[PDB]
Amino acid sequence: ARKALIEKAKRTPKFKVRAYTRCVRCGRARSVYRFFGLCRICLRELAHKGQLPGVRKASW
Amino acid sequence: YYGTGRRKEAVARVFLRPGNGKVTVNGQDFNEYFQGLVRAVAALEPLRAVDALGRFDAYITVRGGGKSGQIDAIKLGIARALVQYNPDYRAKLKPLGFLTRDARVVERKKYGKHKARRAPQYSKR
Amino acid sequence: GNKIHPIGFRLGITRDWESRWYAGKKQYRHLLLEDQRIRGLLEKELYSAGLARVDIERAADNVAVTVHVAKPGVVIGRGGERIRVLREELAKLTGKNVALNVQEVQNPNLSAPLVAQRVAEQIERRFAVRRAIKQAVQRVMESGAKGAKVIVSGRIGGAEQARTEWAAQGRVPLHTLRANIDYGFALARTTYGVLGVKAYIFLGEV
Amino acid sequence: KIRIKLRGFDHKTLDASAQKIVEAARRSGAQVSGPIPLPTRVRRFTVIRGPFKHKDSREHFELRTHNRLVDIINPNRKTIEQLMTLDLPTGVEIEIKT
Amino acid sequence: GKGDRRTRRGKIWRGTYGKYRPRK
Amino acid sequence: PRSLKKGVFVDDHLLEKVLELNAKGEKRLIKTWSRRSTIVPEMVGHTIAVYNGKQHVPVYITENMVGHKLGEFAPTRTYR
Amino acid sequence: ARRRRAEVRQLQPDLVYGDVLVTAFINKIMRDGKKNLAARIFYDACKIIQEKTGQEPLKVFKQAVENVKPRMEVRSRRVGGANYQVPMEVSPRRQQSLALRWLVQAANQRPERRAAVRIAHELMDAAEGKGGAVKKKEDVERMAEANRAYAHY
RNA sequence: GCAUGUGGUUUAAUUCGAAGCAACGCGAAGAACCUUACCAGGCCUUGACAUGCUAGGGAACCCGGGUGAAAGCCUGGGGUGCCCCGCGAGGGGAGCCCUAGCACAGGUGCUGCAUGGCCGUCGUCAGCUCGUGCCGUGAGGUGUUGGGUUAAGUCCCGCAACGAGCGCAACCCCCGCCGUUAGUUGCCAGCGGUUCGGCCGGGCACUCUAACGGGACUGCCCGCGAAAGCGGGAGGAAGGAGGGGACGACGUCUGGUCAGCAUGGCCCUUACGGCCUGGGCGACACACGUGCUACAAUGCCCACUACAAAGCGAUGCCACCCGGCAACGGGGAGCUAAUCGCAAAAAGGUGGGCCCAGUUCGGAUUGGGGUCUGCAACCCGACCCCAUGAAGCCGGAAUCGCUAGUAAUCGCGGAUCAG
Ligand SMILES: [Zn+2]
Repeated sequence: ARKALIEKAKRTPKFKVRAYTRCVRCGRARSVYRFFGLCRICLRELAHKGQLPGVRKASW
Repeated sequence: YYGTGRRKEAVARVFLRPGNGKVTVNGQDFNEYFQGLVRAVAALEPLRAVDALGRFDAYITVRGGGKSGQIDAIKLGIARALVQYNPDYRAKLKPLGFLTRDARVVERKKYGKHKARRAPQYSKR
Repeated sequence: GNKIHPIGFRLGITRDWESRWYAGKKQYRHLLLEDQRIRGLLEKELYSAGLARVDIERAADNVAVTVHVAKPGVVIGRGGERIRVLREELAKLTGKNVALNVQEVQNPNLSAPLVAQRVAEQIERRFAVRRAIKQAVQRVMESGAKGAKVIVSGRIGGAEQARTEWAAQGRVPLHTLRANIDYGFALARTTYGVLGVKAYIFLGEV
Repeated sequence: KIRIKLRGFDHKTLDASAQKIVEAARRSGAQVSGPIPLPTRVRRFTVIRGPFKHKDSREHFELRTHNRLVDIINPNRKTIEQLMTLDLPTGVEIEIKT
Repeated sequence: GKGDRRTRRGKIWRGTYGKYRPRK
Repeated sequence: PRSLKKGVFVDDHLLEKVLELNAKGEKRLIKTWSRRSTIVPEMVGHTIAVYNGKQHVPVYITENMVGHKLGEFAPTRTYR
Repeated sequence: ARRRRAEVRQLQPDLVYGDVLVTAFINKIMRDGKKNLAARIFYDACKIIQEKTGQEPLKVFKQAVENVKPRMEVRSRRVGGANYQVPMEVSPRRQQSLALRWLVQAANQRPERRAAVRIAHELMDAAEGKGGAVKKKEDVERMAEANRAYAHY
């Protein structure tokens, strides 16, 4: 993530299609989950420290 | 006489009423709910076990699973209700093992794999 | 690498979440974004305070940040001047009007997070890598602890080839899902690099 | 006919919260249908362990949104007393429609 | 018959609907 | 067998730029990047220069070539 | 199997006749677990035996199997930096399995249209000691005592 | 044959990394612009972002026009708050704005042999080790070994050792039996009515739903055995770890990764930065990886008909009606979702058609005509309809997976996401 594109991908665009996601935390853009809005790496990262509520480790 | 038959995610409401000898499942004739189904006959086996065919009626309901499983499902249920009539029946039932129920459940697809077992194929290792 | 962050594995039997509440599909991601913003200040300001945990109970409009500090006499400041500031500095961010309780840390030697830091600073203070570690582990043992442990990331004493210093005592059954082991993580930034301190503290049982 | 829905994240938190409504509802009210489970809706997350590139890694995360219901028929002004502001759970959200 | 995007299965596969697989 | 429903597209950049070349008769050279645009029966006869990836390819328009787009005349990929 | 001989799966006898031998054979026709289909094949192939022969298909079936069971076989072996075909007395278990299989592999190679048909004919020409079912049997043995020059390993 | 990844060749660019096993449908869980790091051309500099300083002008703010591909450049208007001061005029000031200079912002620019973290991997393999004691001048040894046993350094017997730690096991989740608590799911299970739809009453029994708890321990019987244990039986839903998960020791490979993030160090700072427009990542004489579709009658097609789970849903899922061959469109009800919807599961079953053909097998490719998303589908989107209807008749040497509800087969759901 280049600041030149984090803060950038945040300002409203001239075309609604142009608007993509980024991770609020890492700034990653490749694969954030809408639900949390965090980079797959990031998800794990916090998922672990216990910072994402109700977010447990699946087992079945 | 109710017994409860469950098999591979599919429940079977079993009802044995002293009658002529007919099975109604989910409202239809037994042999109509199972057309072309080879192992169909399988359900009644627990009955022909004690020479009690035709003396009861079978009001049976069923939910879930597949037709080719529900069969077994009823099969068990009938068996489980059959004890209510005569507990002493176990003597001729369990030797044939009709009061058993198996965890033949569909194993979970692990990741990295194409199924529960089937791994992916590498060529030039 | 192998292992799995101990805590993240225990939330379920013994180890609650750092921010417990409820949310919808429309608010979860939002709220949470804000959550992280909070600790973005606390971590910055309450460094020297001996900061520990950051419980975050939420509800309707109300909110409640509880702060486990080792040295409350700092967060509070003189008579209640900094706890005053922080609340405003806090709402400066969140337009929610929120509570900020403060709870002292009964024994900074049992709180692995702190413990880690303890080391960290020491390492930034150009101290002795090996010793630092041993010392720390004993502190933990003496007070209570049914077991402690520490680790270092690499470049012990600014070496050219990063290594890693091992050191523990008592039990640390990382595999026993009924432990209740604190696990801390530091990060001393140094002239030669970045090093990672990792604490571990066995405690109790069933 | 007070319909009380209880949606949460921890099943013990709701159990209590739910029980807390069951108790002070029979003392001042009348005939309660008891606490009932739903369903429960899960939110799976299939993420790769390593940040680099190892498809075969993957860690599995869930998020259970438990649902509990407690019905109260014949709602008195006395029942609404005990069940006015006598709550304690934090990670529990309630909504009423009657 | 799965590639035959103009047959029964043909559509069932692609999950599309058309003159060959309708909506009842 | 491609398709743009009801309302054929053409960027106003040159549309109301080329039409103004009608009030005067003919011109010689037009240069605009929008190769997004379809070609109109109202556009025939001009010599439009379209952008490649680096060059600006000049394209003469025919009475016989009204149903295609501009991009269809500007090859990007240099080959052989 | 490294640790044990591993137990042999026990099957459910036929709903019709009741011989497990039956169930075993059907399993062999069944492809893709469409056991409801393969069931039919066998039955309708039986019905063909009734109309085409004055005999109970149940019997016909066994005698056909009985006849293709090779009692002798080859099993390659590396002694001397070479492949020496060692002929060997086949066990009970392996016969029954080899039979049913060949009955099938052979059947589907018939010029006949309908599957059930192919079985039907293969089931007869078998009990008459011919066809290919028995040929895939006589051929193996035609290797058994063909290289019996090596039965000393 | 096609999809997809990679080599290589190509290109203004075809951005970058990954490389035997442990790279190759791998980061990338979503390249048309965007993303995007590449290439072209146009444009910008205290700069798209932080904190701040010295000098000069202005509340912020908002609405136009000119040029333009956009960005940018030029220009013009209305516009004038909160503080504190002696009434005024006006003066200093906080935030906010521009200008000129400065400190500095920024850099997916090198280095994973400078690093953190996190991961692959030997290896879920059964092992790695310590205290004390004892052996040895020592390095080291013993213990951890042998004989028996186990899935296991699992346990038994023995033995200069006795313990202990990391590991195995166990604690935790899902599956199978059952019990308690709970009844807007469920049912003539038992009764009353029907538009005979569990539709209504009415009822929680059953199904179910979910929270807690019971239940197997070789505990019982026969045999083998010094013991551990092994074989067989019984009762039991389940047997000897009942099935499946999560769970990876001390370390190895200088493993990967500075393009997720962070970080030592060197390198650029009117550019190695920043905005944009268009192109490219999709290039093709070839070559390999992963796969999909098929070569057909155990079959293909059309019709009527029956059983599933687990998920997702607000501008979102869309019942139903209508237009159209149809994608779709118009209309419009329900759902905030165990009570509405995505929905049809498919294979299967009943009927009938095909008659062994390159065919009613197969669906590549190409012409043509449309739908929708969206600023925009040429480069480079899916979908529908008509026509076209290719290779291909079961695959060289070689090579992969899988020991049971598995493999094979068949359909359904989601993530990302306008599509
Ligand atoms: Zn992130």
